Amino acid sequence: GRRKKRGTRGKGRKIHY
RNA sequence: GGCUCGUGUAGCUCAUUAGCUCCGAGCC
Repeated sequence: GRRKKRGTRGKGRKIHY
């Protein structure tokens, strides 16, 4: 919720803050 | 193009930290 909230960049590219 | 990769104080679900989109190194 209220946070970076992203995970992947749209193709399993992930986000890892 | 296209994929992987990756916080980019880049968006949506804003409670939920992952799942989709953006695009740079790489080949060219």
